[PDB]
Amino acid sequence: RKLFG
Amino acid sequence: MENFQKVEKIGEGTYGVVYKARNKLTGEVVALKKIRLDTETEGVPSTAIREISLLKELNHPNIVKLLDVIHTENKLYLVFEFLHQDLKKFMDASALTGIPLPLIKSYLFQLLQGLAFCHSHRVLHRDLKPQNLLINTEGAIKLADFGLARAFGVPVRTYTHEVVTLWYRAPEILLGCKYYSTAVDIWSLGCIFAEMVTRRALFPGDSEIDQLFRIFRTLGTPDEVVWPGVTSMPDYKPSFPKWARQDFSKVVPPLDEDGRSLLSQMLHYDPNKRISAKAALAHPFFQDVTKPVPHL
Amino acid sequence: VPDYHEDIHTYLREMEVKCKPKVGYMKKQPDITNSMRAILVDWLVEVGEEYKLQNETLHLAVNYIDRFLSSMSVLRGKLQLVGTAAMLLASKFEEIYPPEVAEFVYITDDTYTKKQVLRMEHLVLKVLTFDLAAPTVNQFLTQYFLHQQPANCKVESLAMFLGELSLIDADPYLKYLPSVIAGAAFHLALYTVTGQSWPESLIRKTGYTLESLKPCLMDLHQTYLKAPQHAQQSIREKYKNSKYHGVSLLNPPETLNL
Repeated sequence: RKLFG
Repeated sequence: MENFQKVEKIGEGTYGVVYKARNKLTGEVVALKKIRLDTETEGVPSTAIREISLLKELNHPNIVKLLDVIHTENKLYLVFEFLHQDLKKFMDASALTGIPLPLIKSYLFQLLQGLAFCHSHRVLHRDLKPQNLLINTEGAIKLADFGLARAFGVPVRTYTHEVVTLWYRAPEILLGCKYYSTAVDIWSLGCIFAEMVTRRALFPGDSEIDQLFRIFRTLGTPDEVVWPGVTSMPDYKPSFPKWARQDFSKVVPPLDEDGRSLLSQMLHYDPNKRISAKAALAHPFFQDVTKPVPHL
Repeated sequence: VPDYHEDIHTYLREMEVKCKPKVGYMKKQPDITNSMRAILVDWLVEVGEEYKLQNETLHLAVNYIDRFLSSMSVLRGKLQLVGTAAMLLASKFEEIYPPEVAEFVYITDDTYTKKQVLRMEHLVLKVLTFDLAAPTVNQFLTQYFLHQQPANCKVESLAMFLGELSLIDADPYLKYLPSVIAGAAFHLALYTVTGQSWPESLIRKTGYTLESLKPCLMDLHQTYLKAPQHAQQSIREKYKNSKYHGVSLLNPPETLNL
């Protein structure tokens, strides 16, 4: 999971 | 690092080669642990992480002093106060003469003040052994190498598979106990006390099970009187041979009655009854403690 | 045992002050917010559940993130890289075997390189000055649990749950020490399960009166009421396990009777 951008 | 001139390698121990060096500017001799930064695939070893954060908080005459950490892109260097040798080699070199009883007493007394200081700061050392104890020419002894050391502000969970050496490992851990306690450190100390006294390792065993069995041969096989609960421990087996407690006067002849007392309390099987570092320092064996220097 | 319980507790009290983060740090962060920090912590709670990490590891990681963010300004694009290296470092300190660096890359969906994550590990230690043995709520609760009069592992679980919930919300919870957060959580969890209250044992050990706890209790009561509603759910979904006696299913008391 990549958060933000 | 500029200011340091490597003189010679003086040893190893848990990650990093340890060199003697001098500060070119102040002239102090130090010991550099040079950690190989891998640089690239695990980063900073956990040994160094713990050794540094724990040692930075412990300041005491009987715990080796961490002077400075030198932290660059490609290398970590730890600067320690210098000490002339380890106990292991002193014990080999003093083999056949024997380490003088009174030096033994000062040493055990000193180590217990160090241990005492660690435990009351929620640190376990976990890997006490003669190679990890350091002596200088003025008769001091200091605990070294906190690479396996843990903080026990929460109970410290037991290593699957462990890592360590046998020999100085406590029987509760051998029998598959879930946690460490302070008591493991004490048991290690009591093996080192014996080893100083008799000139050979108290329990020099070749596997986990043989370690147990050399301990059982010397202190007797436990049960629920000596150690409430052993029989429900994961690695306990009703097929264990029943041996008897040998007299401590044959296990460690040269020791007087006070010494055999304190040793018996450091090697009590049940960890809850095993004497703590703080209590042992009140023991009658240390009444006539002095501070002799070694012949090095 | 207890030859050291008093010394350690006193010393944990000394160390918690020295490992305090700056409370007003988020307002000096240009690019990032309490709400983005709540995404990051929730996410760590998941990551911890995925790789079966201990709860201490989680709290320590959160302490690292806060102290680091107290001195260092960080773009949103880089917060998670801060988070991931915190979690690596915490695991290295606290776990018997840490997941490999690769696994820390993997859990971000390969957005940062191994080399980035390792370079951020280095930089986290430098700003923290290798001071990683921070006292947590988890540490304090564990000592407190020693003073439970009969022990009760629903209380134990439910307090853990409350303490993890305090990790998520910077405002208000940064204003409180971990030892006070844990006083609140313990009393709250105690109260909720049996209706008893923060016991005299701990009043004299900690020197905290129920009423000194009152403000923190009020904040934590609200979070406990509001939890079902919160944008962030990982800790609630963690604490439905039979492992934790599904205490997070239980029913918050609507009043505190102070």
